Amino acid sequence: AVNGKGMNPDYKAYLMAPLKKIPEVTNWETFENDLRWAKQNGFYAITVDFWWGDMEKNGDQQFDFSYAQRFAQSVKNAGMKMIPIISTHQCGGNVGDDCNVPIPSWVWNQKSDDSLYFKSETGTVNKETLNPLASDVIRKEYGELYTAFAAAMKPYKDVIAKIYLSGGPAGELRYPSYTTSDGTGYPSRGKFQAYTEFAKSKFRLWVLNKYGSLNEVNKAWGTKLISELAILPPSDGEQFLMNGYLSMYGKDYLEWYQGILENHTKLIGELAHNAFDTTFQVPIGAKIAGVHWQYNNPTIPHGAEKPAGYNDYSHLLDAFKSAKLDVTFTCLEMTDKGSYPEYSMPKTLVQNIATLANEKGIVLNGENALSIGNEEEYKRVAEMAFNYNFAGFTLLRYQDVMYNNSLMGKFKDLLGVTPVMQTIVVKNVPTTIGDTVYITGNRAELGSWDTKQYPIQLYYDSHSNDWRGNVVLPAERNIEFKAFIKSKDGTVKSWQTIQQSWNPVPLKTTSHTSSW
Ligand SMILES: OC[C@H]1O[C@H](O[C@H]2[C@H](O)[C@@H](O)[C@@H](O)O[C@@H]2CO)[C@H](O)[C@@H](O)[C@@H]1O
Ligand SMILES: OC[C@H]1O[C@H](O[C@H]2[C@H](O)[C@@H](O)[C@@H](O)O[C@@H]2CO)[C@H](O)[C@@H](O)[C@@H]1O
Ligand SMILES: OC[C@H]1O[C@H](O[C@H]2[C@H](O)[C@@H](O)[C@@H](O)O[C@@H]2CO)[C@H](O)[C@@H](O)[C@@H]1O
Ligand SMILES: OC[C@H]1O[C@H](O[C@H]2[C@H](O)[C@@H](O)[C@@H](O)O[C@@H]2CO)[C@H](O)[C@@H](O)[C@@H]1O
Ligand SMILES: [Ca+2]
Repeated sequence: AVNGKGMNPDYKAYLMAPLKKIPEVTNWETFENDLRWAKQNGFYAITVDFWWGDMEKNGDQQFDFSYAQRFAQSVKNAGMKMIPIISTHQCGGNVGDDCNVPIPSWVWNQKSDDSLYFKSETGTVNKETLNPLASDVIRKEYGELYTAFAAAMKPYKDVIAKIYLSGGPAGELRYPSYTTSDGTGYPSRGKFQAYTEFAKSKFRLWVLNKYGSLNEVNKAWGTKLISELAILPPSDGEQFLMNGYLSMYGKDYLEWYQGILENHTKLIGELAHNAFDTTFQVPIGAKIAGVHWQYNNPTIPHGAEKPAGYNDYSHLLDAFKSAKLDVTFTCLEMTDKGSYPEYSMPKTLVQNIATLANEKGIVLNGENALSIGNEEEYKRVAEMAFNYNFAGFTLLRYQDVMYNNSLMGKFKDLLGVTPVMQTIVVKNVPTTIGDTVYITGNRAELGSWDTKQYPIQLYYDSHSNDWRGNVVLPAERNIEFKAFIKSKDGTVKSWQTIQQSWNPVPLKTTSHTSSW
């Protein structure tokens, strides 16, 4: 893995449940058998959306957790674990959605203004989720939902491995900047989503709070605004993305815009911890979308990310660390293209996010963005997951592998692995002053024969004069590997004589000793 390390010893594979309720897909008996099958193939738990639209449909405080309880009961029967997603967003309208579950219709009547929803540059209204700007409503509604959910699911605390919060559309912390109705669907540029009167007034107040008066604003932005009412979001999103973002005004606008999502992260994180920490004592997470298109567009750099709310990932992740939430990046199975017209750079994006997450010490999880129908994609996922320290991978979605034995078998082999610590020992290595010994092998957990970025470092044992190290390997999988010497300058000086193998790696910790 990166930095001479190996895969994450806590790695676990998860499976996404269908978007619809199980009884709308199959029966509970078959579902339970499917879970036993998933477990046999390396899956630790199943993640599942519990829709706000289902749990508090009739009215405020009129809860119904009967489906969640019945679902948990079957997970318990199958001897599996589950990861509930408290989905306070609408099901339907997003890529892959095969459902129709809007959030409670009554929630929209708690306000007379336009503080609750989103409005784009061109006026498109979006109601897939509550606008994070309305923190007072979010505090009340999510607070009540989380606490009621916690009380009703207490009897199943033993089958809950983690809890996911929904930070926005599709359960991701972002703005609904790419939708069909707004004409911003992939691979188009996104449109900013802060044009409701409430949003305009909030940005205005934020600007005035920062500088104090209009004169100080004009002096900081180098503008000549005639009055406070002239302080507004970008009138032309495209021109803003072309060069307006480089100005002092642009930096402030994007700081505020992304700032709303950061404050939202801290709010829901606090509500969730206060509601679940004592009862469940399990990790809590949130998701960030992989907006990979228009990444390297020369005319509008990061033209899809900025409108989605992603301007500074480092600053964004600091909000997660502060709120004590683990992060999940929802797009790992893709490769870079970076050509007109998509200017898509998914892999580079994943690498950047993973690097930042590891530096900050934030637990990182991943998912595939679209259904995988080919083994080649599993390999891509494996390379990223096992070389960038991911603690977990969630496969979208249920049916893809449950009804395809060959695919399920390939997932078991490549991703449904149980990590086990093993000791690798290499003797008679002709190292000289300044050399370091590494190992690399055929599988992704071994760096896939890469000697540049992914090799695993070994340590010299001055007492027995050999090189050794405790490395995390995939139990019960066949591996081939070789040790090699790396000079002080970084060049590969020589390789181990014979290629080593472990067929397969044992499930119990032991050691593999070989000679140069
Ligand atoms: O709030 C001030 C001003 O902001 C916007 O104009 C920006 C523009 O969006 C940027 O791309 C760049 O050109 O700087 C401008 C301000 O100097 C709004 O379009 C405008 O209505 C508003 O007054
Ligand atoms: O927020 C939903 C979803 O959006 C993006 O998925 C893209 C996908 O990568 C493209 O290949 C194409 O299908 O358009 C989709 C958007 O509608 C993000 O990549 C993903 O992380 C996110 O879950
Ligand atoms: O069941 C989880 C989640 O799935 C869908 O959103 C996905 C999207 O399809 C993929 O790109 C994935 O990688 O990221 C998103 C979140 O995991 C549904 O649209 C969403 O409502 C649902 O919660
Ligand atoms: O390119 C991947 C390749 O890596 C290893 O081959 C080494 C070989 O072991 C060395 O003796 C020397 O020839 O450099 C090669 C790298 O090009 C693996 O042994 C091999 O199986 C694998 O395909
Ligand atoms: Ca309520």
